[PDB]
Amino acid sequence: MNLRAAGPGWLFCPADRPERFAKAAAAADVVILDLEDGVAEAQKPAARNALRDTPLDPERTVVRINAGGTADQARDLEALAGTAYTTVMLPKAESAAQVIELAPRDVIALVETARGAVCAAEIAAADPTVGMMWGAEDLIATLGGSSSRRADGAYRDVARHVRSTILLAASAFGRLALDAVHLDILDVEGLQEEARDAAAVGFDVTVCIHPSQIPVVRKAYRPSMVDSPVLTHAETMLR
Amino acid sequence: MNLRAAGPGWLFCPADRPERFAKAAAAADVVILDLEDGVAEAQKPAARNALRDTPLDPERTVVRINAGGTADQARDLEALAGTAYTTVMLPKAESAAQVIELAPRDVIALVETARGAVCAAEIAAADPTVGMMWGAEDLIATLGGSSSRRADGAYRDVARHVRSTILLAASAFGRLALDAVHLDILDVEGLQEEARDAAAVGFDVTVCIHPSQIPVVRKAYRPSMVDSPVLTHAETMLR
Amino acid sequence: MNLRAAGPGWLFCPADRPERFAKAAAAADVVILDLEDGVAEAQKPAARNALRDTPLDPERTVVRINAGGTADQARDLEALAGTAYTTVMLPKAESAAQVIELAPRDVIALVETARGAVCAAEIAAADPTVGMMWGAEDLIATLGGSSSRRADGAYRDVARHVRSTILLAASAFGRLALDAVHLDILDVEGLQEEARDAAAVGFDVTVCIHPSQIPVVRKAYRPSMVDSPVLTHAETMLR
Ligand SMILES: [Mg+2]
Ligand SMILES: [Mg+2]
Ligand SMILES: [Mg+2]
Repeated sequence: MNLRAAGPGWLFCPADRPERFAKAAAAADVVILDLEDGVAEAQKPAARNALRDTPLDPERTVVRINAGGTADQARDLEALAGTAYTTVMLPKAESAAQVIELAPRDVIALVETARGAVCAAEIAAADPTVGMMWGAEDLIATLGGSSSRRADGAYRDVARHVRSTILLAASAFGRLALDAVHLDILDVEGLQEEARDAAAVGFDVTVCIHPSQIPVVRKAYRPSMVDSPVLTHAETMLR
Repeated sequence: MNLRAAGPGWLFCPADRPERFAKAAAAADVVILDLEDGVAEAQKPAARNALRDTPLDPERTVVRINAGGTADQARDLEALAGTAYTTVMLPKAESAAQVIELAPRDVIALVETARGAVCAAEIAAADPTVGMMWGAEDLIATLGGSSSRRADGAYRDVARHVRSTILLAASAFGRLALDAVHLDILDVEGLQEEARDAAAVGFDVTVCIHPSQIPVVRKAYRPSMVDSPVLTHAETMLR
Repeated sequence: MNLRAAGPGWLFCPADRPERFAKAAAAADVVILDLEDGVAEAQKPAARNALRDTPLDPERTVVRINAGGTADQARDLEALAGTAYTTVMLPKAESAAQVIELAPRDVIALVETARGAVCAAEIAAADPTVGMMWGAEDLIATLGGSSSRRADGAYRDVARHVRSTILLAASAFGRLALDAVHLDILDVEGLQEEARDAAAVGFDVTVCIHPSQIPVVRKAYRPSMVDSPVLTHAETMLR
């Protein structure tokens, strides 16, 4: 896929909501049809049928499958066999081996556990990888913590650390870099601040969970002693 | 040991103060009997005798030995032979080899140097490791610096970086994660802030240097769009 | 070279300005004669001739060459053959191999790309390495970003992350640690804050781009429950 040619507004849509697929595609640059945490355990078989029955443009659609080693991932790959989709998102990505076993698909690795953070470079370097994303909430959950954000709304340090880790690992191997979802949908101010910062440090994408967030992300990724790299910054802004 | 079943308030007690061992055990969840920096060089032989003569519960007691390759560590392991203790804390932990040479003991690696930070994952993965701790002051000292904290009391960035490094490395290999001591004993407000943050990101323990800090830590580790990990956060709080 | 014995004020001087070499040497502790980004592409041959024609003290002078694999670096090493300089600075340093191929010269690796950050420990450990520096602007540029600093002037998180990475990697292998240039020359307050912090965490050097910054750096590297490392901090201050 030419995912880099699409804009920065990517949108999760649970795959057991086929009635919303067309609206998601209309709102977003890329749709992530979700078979993992956005779909209840009992609804995953229905989500797999909808995946086959209600196709979206495979050049602008990614499918988030279930974690490596799970029975659900096996059922997901069987369902995907009857689709035109070529790119999957791997949640709880924790090793190069988990990515490699998804070949010949293209893989966006979603790092959201301590093991994935420790192994981020190996995951990014794996041959099927085309992008890296991070997830603050599963990260904190699997660390045994209870909140990813400080009282003032900023991420706690370990989340900020993993965010930088994933940005560097993705960029070191020429992969797309995707920034974490902003869970507080009505907090447009906070999303605006995060997406502006993400654009400023070189993320390619901010992933959204609600279509109202897509215009905020698209606008944030547009701009408002000098050495050679500072001129590159100015040329990036013009672009 | 079932160190994870004990509470989060761990307390250093210098091993040349056997008159305080019982009070430390009464105040804390786990006692770290210290043969390293809490005991003056000339007092380490006396500390080793006290270690043998005044036993604490080996299921709730860790012994901090001296650094790898030192004559003091050799004397420590000889003294420990005449005790029931099974878990040691290794200061200036800098390689998997330093941990492995302490087998068959269980090892809590205290990372507090640049080399230890760079090798944190290898240290965490070593077979004897059961926990990781970090130390800001020895870290800054061995970097050649002069203070670990900013004017406003927050840790400087390299200390925050190592803290996250150790949390991730410990959690990636299922080890206990221990947060650094708060040296300003009377600064209860600052300890409260740090321990609340440590609990929120998934540290298991905040280590203390004064028994007055234990109630602050124990209280801080108790709690005051929703996806699956956010529900895990709420379940962790209830637990 | 005994670069560690020189003070902390290092100063870039473009090598096509030989009329300024003597003033740079008078102002700074160490001069970095620059064949890379400080010299326009068309002016690099003239800079190489000036490098040979206008010598500075090789015990207090480093030469920044061009990036590995470039034709310019090849021309730089040919020009350096007719000089007494023994230490080079490698920009966009990205692998141990790039450092090793500069043997038998001493190498200060300037890490300023995502790949260099991911490989910082391997770069620091390479046998020719004698120091590590980081560069925020090329880092942000090669990440595809557009600014290294927040609205309040602080570095964005990924720059802070790479700064700590380089400090730890340098110190883990006994290399000099050099902090990034402060591009806002007239912002003496901001330089003072950064250099004080750099000195406090154990950087050896803050690199400057204007001679007016050298006194600020030199002054900042002078100083204005207690365990063993806190006493080391106090002894470092007295020293
Ligand atoms: Mg998740
Ligand atoms: Mg220490
Ligand atoms: Mg540069």
